[PDB]
Amino acid sequence: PVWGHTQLNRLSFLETVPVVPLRVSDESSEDRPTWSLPDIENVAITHKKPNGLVDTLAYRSVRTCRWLFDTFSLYRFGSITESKVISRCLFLETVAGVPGMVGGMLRHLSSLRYMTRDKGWINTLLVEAENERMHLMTFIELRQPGLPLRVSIIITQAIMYLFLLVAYVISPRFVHRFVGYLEEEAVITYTGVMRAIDEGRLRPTKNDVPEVARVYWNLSKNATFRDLINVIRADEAEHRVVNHTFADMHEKRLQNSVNPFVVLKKN
Amino acid sequence: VWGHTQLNRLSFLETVPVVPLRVSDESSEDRPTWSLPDIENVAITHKKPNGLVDTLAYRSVRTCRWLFDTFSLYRFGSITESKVISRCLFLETVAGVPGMVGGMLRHLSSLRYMTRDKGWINTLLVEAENERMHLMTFIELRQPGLPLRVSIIITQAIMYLFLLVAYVISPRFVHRFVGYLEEEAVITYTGVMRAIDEGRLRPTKNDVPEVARVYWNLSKNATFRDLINVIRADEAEHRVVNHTFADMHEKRLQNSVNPFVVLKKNPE
Ligand SMILES: [Fe+3]
Ligand SMILES: [Fe+3]
Ligand SMILES: [Fe+3]
Ligand SMILES: [Fe+3]
Ligand SMILES: [O-]
Ligand SMILES: [O-]
Repeated sequence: PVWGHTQLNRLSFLETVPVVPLRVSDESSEDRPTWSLPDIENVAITHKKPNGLVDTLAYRSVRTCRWLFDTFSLYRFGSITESKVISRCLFLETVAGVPGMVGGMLRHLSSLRYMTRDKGWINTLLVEAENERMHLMTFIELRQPGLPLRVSIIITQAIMYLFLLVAYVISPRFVHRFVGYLEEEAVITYTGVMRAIDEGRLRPTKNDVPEVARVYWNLSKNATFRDLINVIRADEAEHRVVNHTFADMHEKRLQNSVNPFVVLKKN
Repeated sequence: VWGHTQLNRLSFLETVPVVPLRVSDESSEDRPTWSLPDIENVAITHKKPNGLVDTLAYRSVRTCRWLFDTFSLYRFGSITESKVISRCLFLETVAGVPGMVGGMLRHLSSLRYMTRDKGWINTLLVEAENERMHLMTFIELRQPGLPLRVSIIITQAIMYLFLLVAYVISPRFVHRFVGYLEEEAVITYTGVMRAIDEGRLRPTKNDVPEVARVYWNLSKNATFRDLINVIRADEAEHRVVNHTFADMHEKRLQNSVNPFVVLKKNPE
């Protein structure tokens, strides 16, 4: 049919690389977010009681990082403006899609060497990674950064990929918690923004939507900036739940159980 | 419903006891769709190398193939069904590792360069899945002894590490190594089918595991050979994708679109 032994039997397809269209659909797997704007309009700020040494430590530290990234970002002194907004979120998103990758592949590597059913935790992480990496590809179209923060970005990732690698190895409960808490704040970040556009204390100017984003979230032809944040928000909020649950499941020794969220595909 | 409701919950921990163990959820919905009498004719090819790098990959595949078949005493002994099943149980545990660094290193770069990737990552990923869906399938035909169970852990450390540092240095080398790897895979799985067909091997196992039913999509009637035939297809799917990839690299096209996104679909 479309794809069979005749292709399979050919040494290379290097000839067709000049002659395939860049599709913006091709930028992500076929696993897209598909919220309904009026609904995810209601997504709320939540908080989960830290349930021990680790949960609190995950909490504490996430909260000093916001402190230290808030002062250093300078995000602190001035208005909520599309600039230091896109600029902020953009940066965060470089780190935002790291945990999902290092988790998924660690579970992949367990599975492979101990020959066990992963029961679908892999893929759910591997999407969080892609999903945020997409969040990136969006923002990296509203406003490219400058050399100063392009560097900063490439040094942060170096540092973060050790932290998450070693920690995810030491305590996955710690990391899913750690991440749980970075989400809650991802909500707050974005949700406070939706409230600027609402209150008019910020007047968006990128009110089309990057084509990348528009297909991804099946966004309408002249969907506005706000609409965009609402899904970017929903996305995040889902990551919230999941990463506290995955952690709660580690809490009660369940890191080798069926992944709840597979079920919630039209169950 | 997957609405702000469930998004606003704290945790769904409490929900595990109710959710079923649906074999269909081990993998992503991205499933090799082969048509068997079609794929049947999957041939054994041999890509000519260019670089010294290609040469190297080729020797390092040869060398490991000799190493393995010897220390595994797979060469002689009246070829058994339960040494095919084992050798693939081991080999698909290494197999499931490069595609996964593959997709990981590329992944990270899209985020540190805030650049597009153009369909590479999800391909390299689902490979690492596909090679894992072999492993979970084989395990059902035979559980590894403690010798073997030990072998796979030690080997994961050598390999992973090796891949990881070859990936940073020579992406070309990895893609072409895998290519050549899979040129062997495809040799062996047609060997098996051939061996089966001349009744040199009589397949005691004909309960095709559920996992390989739902994942590959196959009637409850699909014989042992039917499995070998689909798996072997993927192995050749991997053989020419990674071999396209090594070529793509060698031609500074790392950042060109990944062609196989379109050869999913109909025309260009
Ligand atoms: Fe994010
Ligand atoms: Fe996030
Ligand atoms: Fe394989
Ligand atoms: Fe393979
Ligand atoms: O975020
Ligand atoms: O293989």
